[PDB]
Amino acid sequence: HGMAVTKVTVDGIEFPPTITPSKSLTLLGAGVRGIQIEGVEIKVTAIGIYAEPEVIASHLQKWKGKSASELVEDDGFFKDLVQAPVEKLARVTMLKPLTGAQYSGKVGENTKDALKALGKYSEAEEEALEEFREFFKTKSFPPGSTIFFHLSSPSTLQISFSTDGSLPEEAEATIENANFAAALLGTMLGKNGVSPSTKASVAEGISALLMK
Ligand SMILES: [Cl-]
Ligand SMILES: [Cl-]
Repeated sequence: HGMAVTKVTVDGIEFPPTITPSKSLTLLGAGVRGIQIEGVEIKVTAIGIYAEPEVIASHLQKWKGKSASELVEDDGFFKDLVQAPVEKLARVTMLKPLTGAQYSGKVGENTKDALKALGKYSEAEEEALEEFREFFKTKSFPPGSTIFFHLSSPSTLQISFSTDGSLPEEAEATIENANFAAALLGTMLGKNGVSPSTKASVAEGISALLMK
């Protein structure tokens, strides 16, 4: 379409290249998260990572001139991405049906595991995890349903969702703990083995952005 950007498809799920919830965020990358059941791995969600493009580029200048392949193997790169003081959005679409307990059980344990490794799992983060699971407890997510994790600032995680990929008008639940938010976004980026495919895709998008 010339210089216009169009939808990006991940495993049948269409991701818009930008999302404006009041400024516009660009798709940095998108991949899938699998889960293991007994000896079997299955793909359960598609994850798209969005951020303000000029702003995030200006915070990652030190990474300029590195290819996606190089960036993928610098864990310090993804850490800088998480901690950059920029608005971010993780958009999560179900590939398979999940109850809210099934969804938040594993994502919550990924987040807890990340915090513990950092020495940042204290009473505050434990309460944030409890609030997180509380929110998801009675929800259900058929294929195509979408969860939006919006970090308006690094301090707060706004959660909302829709039965299709459409944008909600407002947050449904908000978790006000910076460490928990960061670690959850970290798992959405795919850090610590959660999603190598999302990590690789975000490294490609950012490598492209830094070159622009
Ligand atoms: Cl599968
Ligand atoms: Cl997910």
